[PDB]
Amino acid sequence: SHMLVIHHWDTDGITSAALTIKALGLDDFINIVPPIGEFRFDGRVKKHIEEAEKVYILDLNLPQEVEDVEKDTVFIDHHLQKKIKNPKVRQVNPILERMNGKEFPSASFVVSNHFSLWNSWSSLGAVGDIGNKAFEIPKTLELLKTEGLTKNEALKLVQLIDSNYITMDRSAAEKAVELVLNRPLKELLEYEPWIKNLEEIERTIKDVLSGIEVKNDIAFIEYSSPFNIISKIARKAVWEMGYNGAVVLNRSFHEKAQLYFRISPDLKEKIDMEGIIQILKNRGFNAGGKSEVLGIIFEKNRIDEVLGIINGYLASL
Ligand SMILES: Nc1ncnc2c1ncn2[C@@H]1O[C@H](COP(=O)(O)O)[C@@H](O)[C@H]1O
Repeated sequence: SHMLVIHHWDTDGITSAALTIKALGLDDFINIVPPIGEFRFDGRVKKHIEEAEKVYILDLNLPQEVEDVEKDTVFIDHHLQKKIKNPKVRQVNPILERMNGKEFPSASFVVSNHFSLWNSWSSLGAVGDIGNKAFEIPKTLELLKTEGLTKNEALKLVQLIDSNYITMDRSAAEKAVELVLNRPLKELLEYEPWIKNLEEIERTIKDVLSGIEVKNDIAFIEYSSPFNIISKIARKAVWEMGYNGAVVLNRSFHEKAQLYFRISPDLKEKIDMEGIIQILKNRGFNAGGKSEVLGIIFEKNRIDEVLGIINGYLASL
């Protein structure tokens, strides 16, 4: 009786949701996100699934939860993940399907290719996942050009849209899909509620950047905060400050710990980020990522365990 669209909480997932909603010609939909930084379906998500008729899951590297879905489901993602056995799920992943993953930098590009619907939201998703490197793909700037948007304007839009999930606002992150659907991107650059979020986030990121240390050109950044800034801290440490690797640890993310391990393409060969994921998953950790980035949420008492595993690989550099 309803159309459900579960999607990631960042720009990549929010643009993917808008692209999916537009391509399907939906006039009656429910779009939700799982709890930020929990990487699992909670009660709220599970109830919507039972009520909805068809479900779309976008940019959510959590197959173990999709495996149990008893609805007709299309699962689109670009993370490195395991093949889903559930027959009710139609998995669309241009990594499992063996195709090149550099052709698909973000879920937005995967969704666009899936529906053959290319607009500026396609670009935003790419910028929200690989940042400035998305502009080295000609499709990005060209689509941004139609809407008369500059490089910086899209980078600013990623910060504004991301500002919702960083501030832990499930409702504002979900509503961002309606605003992208119903307002030009260049209008949302003026959207005051997002702007107010971003001012408080930059101010608090500077604090974490002040207490960073370094070894072997690897940045070790430890902090405690309820904001989900761990994604940007790892990027800022590697992408902007130029370090070869960043290990970011949040000790008090809402009664749980949170660690991120991002490397530069230079170390992408020397470090097997895929293997480190499997080792963490085998050990019962809620871990996922890509070939250059690591994300974990776990119990506070396993912080030393996690650090030992990663300092393990870091010791062979
Ligand atoms: N516990 C987890 N389970 C599955 N995927 C994760 C997890 N933690 C982080 N990720 C993914 O890792 C990617 C890298 O984060 P980021 O560098 O901020 O884009 C993100 O797209 C996350 O979705």
